[PDB]
Amino acid sequence: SPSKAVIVPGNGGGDVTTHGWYGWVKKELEKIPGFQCLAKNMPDPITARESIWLPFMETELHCDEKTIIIGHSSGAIAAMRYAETHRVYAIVLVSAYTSDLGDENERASGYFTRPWQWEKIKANCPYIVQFGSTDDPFLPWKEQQEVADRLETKLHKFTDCGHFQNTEFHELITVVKSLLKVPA
Repeated sequence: SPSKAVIVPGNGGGDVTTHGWYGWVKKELEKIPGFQCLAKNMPDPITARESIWLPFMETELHCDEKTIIIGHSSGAIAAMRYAETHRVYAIVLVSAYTSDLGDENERASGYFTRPWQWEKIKANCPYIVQFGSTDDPFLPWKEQQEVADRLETKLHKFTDCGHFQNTEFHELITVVKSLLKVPA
């Protein structure tokens, strides 16, 4: 049974408490009595190196078999790579993709150096929800669709959310509360 949520943000130097919807989602989830949504500024925030983010997820964010991991952009990539070798209660991917997009800073992360272990992810995480938008200025839909197909995600496909940089995200709250089994 899930005990907490963790937000792994996108790359970049924005404070996790105010960038996009992270702080709003944390505050909304923590309205549930006793429920923690961990969201911390990441080490190596610009390059988002796998060798730094994945240990941080294990040691400092305590991501385990009772954790719902909410990963956005680089954090979605990290959550997928994390789940190749870690049991995770559930993963909500926001703006997920599969390759370095030809960008050197994506490449520098190290997430895109070897094949995706899709079957291992699915065995380690039976509950994978995905948000994506066809007007994402950074991601081609093909890459978001590849994630949805390879991981058999519950796909919430939008047309007008871009890279999900807005400040509120009620659809995500509903998803997370469903995963927590909060009754209506």
